[PDB]
Amino acid sequence: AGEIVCIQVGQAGNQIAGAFWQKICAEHGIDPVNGKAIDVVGDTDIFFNTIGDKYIPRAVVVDLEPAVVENIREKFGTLFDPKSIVSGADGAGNNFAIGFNEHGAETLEKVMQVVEQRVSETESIGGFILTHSCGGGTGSGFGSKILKTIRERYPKVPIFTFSIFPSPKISETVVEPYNAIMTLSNLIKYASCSIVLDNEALFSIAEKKLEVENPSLEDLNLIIAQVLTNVTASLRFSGTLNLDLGKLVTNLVPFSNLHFLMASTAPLVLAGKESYEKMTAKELSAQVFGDEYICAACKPTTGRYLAASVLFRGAVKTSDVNEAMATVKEQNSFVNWIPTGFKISKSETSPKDSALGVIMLGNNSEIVSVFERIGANFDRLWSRKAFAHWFTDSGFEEKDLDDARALVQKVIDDYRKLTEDA
Amino acid sequence: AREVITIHVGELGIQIAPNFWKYLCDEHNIDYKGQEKGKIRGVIDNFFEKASIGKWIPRTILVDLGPNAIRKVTKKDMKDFFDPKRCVMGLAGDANLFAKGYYSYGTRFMEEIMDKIQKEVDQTEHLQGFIVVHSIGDGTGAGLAPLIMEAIKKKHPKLVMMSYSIVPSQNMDCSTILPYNAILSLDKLTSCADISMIIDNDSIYRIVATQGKENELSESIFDQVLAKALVEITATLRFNSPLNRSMMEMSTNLVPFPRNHFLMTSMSPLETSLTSAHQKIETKELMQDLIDQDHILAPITVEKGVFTAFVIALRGENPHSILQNSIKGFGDRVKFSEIFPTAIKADSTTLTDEKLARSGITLMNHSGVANLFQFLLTQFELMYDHDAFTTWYYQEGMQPSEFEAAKNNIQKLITEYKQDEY
Ligand SMILES: Nc1nc2c(ncn2[C@@H]2O[C@H](COP(=O)(O)OP(=O)(O)OP(=O)(O)O)[C@@H](O)[C@H]2O)c(=O)[nH]1
Repeated sequence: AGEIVCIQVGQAGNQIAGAFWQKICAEHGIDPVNGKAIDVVGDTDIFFNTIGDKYIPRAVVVDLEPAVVENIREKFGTLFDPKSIVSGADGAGNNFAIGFNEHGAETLEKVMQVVEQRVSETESIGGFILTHSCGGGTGSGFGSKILKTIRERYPKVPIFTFSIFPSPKISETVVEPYNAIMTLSNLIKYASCSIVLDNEALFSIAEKKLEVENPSLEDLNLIIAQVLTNVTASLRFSGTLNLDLGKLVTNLVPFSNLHFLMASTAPLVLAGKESYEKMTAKELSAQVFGDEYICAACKPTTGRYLAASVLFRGAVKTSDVNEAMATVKEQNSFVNWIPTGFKISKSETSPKDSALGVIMLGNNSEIVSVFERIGANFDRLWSRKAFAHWFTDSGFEEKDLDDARALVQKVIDDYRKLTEDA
Repeated sequence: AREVITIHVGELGIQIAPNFWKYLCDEHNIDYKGQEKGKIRGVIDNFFEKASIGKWIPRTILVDLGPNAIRKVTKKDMKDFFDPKRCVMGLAGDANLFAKGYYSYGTRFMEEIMDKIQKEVDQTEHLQGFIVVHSIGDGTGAGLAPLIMEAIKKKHPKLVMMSYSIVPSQNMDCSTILPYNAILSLDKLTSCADISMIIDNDSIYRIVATQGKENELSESIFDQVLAKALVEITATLRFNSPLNRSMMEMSTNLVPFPRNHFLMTSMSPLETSLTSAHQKIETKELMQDLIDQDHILAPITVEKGVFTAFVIALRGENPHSILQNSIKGFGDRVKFSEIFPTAIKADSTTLTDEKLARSGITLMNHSGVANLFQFLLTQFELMYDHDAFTTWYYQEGMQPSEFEAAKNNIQKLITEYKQDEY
C-alpha cells in the first residue's frame, strides 16, 4: 500500500522521466536495460510492479505524436513495457488549446484505461505523479486535461506534479505566455502539490555550477533528473521521517491553493565521476538553501518560508545536521504561525554519485516570481488580443482565459499577502 | 487472576509492542514464541493467555490503518507471537490526520475492532481493565485510540481503562500538524480514560543528548525506553504487590479528582543503548534519581508546582527504613496541594531481572502536566488562528466547531491543574 502511479506527458515529460527511471533503477538494484533484479534494495514496490524477476516501472507513457511514444523503444527500450505506450491521430502541438480540446475522445480514453489498469494492479494508491512541460503543446494541453480527469475520477488521491516552466532563452515559440497560464490555472485547481522547476534557473545552474558553456536541452534534463530522483527518494528508501505522498501534502501545504513548491539539490555532477572527497553538512546545507542552486528562477533568501523539508541522504552525524540546520534557521526567515513546519530527516542510503547529498523542498513566498513573469509576458500579448481567434476556434473563449488569469493572480496575491508579516 | 487486555494502536503502539512483549516474556520465563522454559514466575495469566498445551499467547490486539507497522512486527521483529487473527490492518495511511482515524476512515473498522476485542474478553473470567498504547499527535493513533476507548467503555463500563499516550519528539518522525492532532486527541482522552499517562519523547531525547549519546539515537533507543516504562508501570499488576494490585486501585491511588487524570512518570535506571553499566545503585540513590529532573520523562521539574498524588513503586530489595528516611529529603521539593491531605506512598515488589540489583518508577499526578498541555495549546492556537493546515481536516468531516471545542476543553483543563497551586 502507498504505491505510486507515474504519468509522463509530452516530450519533455518522457525525456525527463526516462532519465528518472534510469536513476531509480540503479538505486534499487534493478538493471534498467531489462528490469532484471541485480540485488534489489529499498522499497522497490512503491514504484515498480513485479512479475517473475522483472521490475516493471508503473509508468503511463503519453503523447499525441505517434513517434514520440513509439520511439521510446529505442531510447529506453524494455524499461517501459508497450502496454503503457499511448498516442494517436497525427499528433498535435504548440498550442494549449489544441492539446486540451483536440486530442481525440479516443486518445484520452486510452490514457485513462491505462491509468486504471496501473491502478487496479496496485494494492492501494498513495498518489499520482505527473511529469510534464508547462508550455508547448501536448505537455500543457493534454497533460492538463489528464490532470483534471484523474482528480475527477479519484477525488481523494493526492496528485503531485513536476512541471517545467518555459524560458525565452530556449524557445522562440512565443505563444507560450498563453499556454503557461492556462496550464498554471489547472495546476492551481487540481494538483495537490507541484514542484515548480523552470528552465531559466536550470539554465543558469548549468552555466555556473556544472560549468557548461552553452547548456543543451540534455543538461537541463540532467539536473532535473537529479532533482526528481532525490526528491522522490524520501518516499522510497527508508528514512527517519516515514513519509508518503499524502504525508508530504499534509506537511508542506498549509493552505489549499498555495501548494507550489520550490526544490533545490546539491551536489550536482555533470554526468560523470566529477564527485570528490566529502562535503560537510554545513557547506552542503548552505548550498541547498542558497539562491544559486534553486531550480526555479526565484531568490528565496529574500522571502519567507511557510514550510520546508530537508533530506540528508548519506552518512551524516546527527550533531552536524543539527548545527547546520540551526544556521539555516537563523539566516532564512520563516513564518511564525507555524511553530513547526521545518522538518529535517535523513536516510542511510546515499545517491549513486556521492557520499552525501541534500534535498530541500519548500514553500517560499518568492516562488511567485515565476508566476509574475508569466503574467507580465501574458499581459503584453493579451491586452492586444495577440492571438484571439486561434484560440477562439480551438474551443476556448476569452472568458476562460480570463478566468485562468484571475485564478493565477489570486494565488500570487495570496502568497504576497499571506506572508507579509508573522 | 484479574486480567488485562492490551491494545496497540498506530505507529508507536505497534513499534513498541515487540520490545514490550519481549521484556514481559523474559520476566516470566516465556521463551519469546510463547514456549515455556524453566518455571513460570509471576501472575502470568494477567497478560498471557493459555494455549491448549504449554504455549503462552500475548493477550493483544494490533491496530494500524497503514499496513507497515504490523507487517514488520509480525514478519521481522517477533514471529509466531502476535497472531494475525488478532491484527486489524487497513490499507491506507492517515496522512498524519486526526480526522482519518476518528471520522472518515478508521470508523469503518470499528465493527472489526470491537469484534476482535470481544473475542479477547470472552476468553477471560475476570477482566480488570484495558490498556491502550498509542501515539498522540499521529493521526492513526490520535484518531483511533480514543475512538476505540470510547467504544469499549460504553460496553464494559465497570472496567478501568488506562492509556499510555506518547508525545512525539521533534527530532523524530513528527508531522507539521502535531499540535492539532495532539489537542484534538487530548480532548477525547479527557472524557474516556480513567488513567492516562503521558510520556514525552522530547525528554527522552534531551536526557540522552545530555549524556553525550545523541548520535546513537534511533528508533530502537526510543522504543527500548518506552517499552521499559510500560513494563515497570504495569509490573505491580503482575506480582503480589503491596501498592497497586489492580487497575482499580491505581485509579483510587492516582486520581482523586476524576477529570485530572493525566499522569507524569519517572524511571531509574534509564539504559541508553543498554550500555549504561548501572552496576550498583544504592537504595538511597534510587530514590534521589526518581525525584531528580534528569530521570523524569516529561518537561517538568519536581521543584515546581504541586502534587496531588505520588506513588513510588520500587523493585528489588528496598528496606523500608531507608525509604522512610530518604523521603524526608524531599521536604523542600515534594509539596502537595492543600486540597488533598495525602502522603507519598512507597513500597516494593520483586525483580526477576538479574542485571539490576534494584530499580524503580514513580507515578506522579502533578500540575506540571499543564505545561506540556499549554505548550501544545499555544501552538494550536497560533496555527489555528490563521487556518494553517485546517483545510485538510475540514474535508474529512471535521466541522470547525470541533476545533473550537477542543481548544476550550484543554484551556479549561490547564486552568484547573494550575489552580491547584493557588
Ligand atoms: N528543461 C527541459 N525543458 C524542455 C525539455 N524538452 C522540452 N523542453 C521545453 O518545454 C517546451 C517544449 O514543450 P514540449 O513538451 O516539447 O511540447 P510537446 O508537449 O512535446 O508537444 P509539442 O508542443 O507538439 O512539441 C520548450 O520550452 C522546451 O524547451 C527538456 O528536456 N528539458
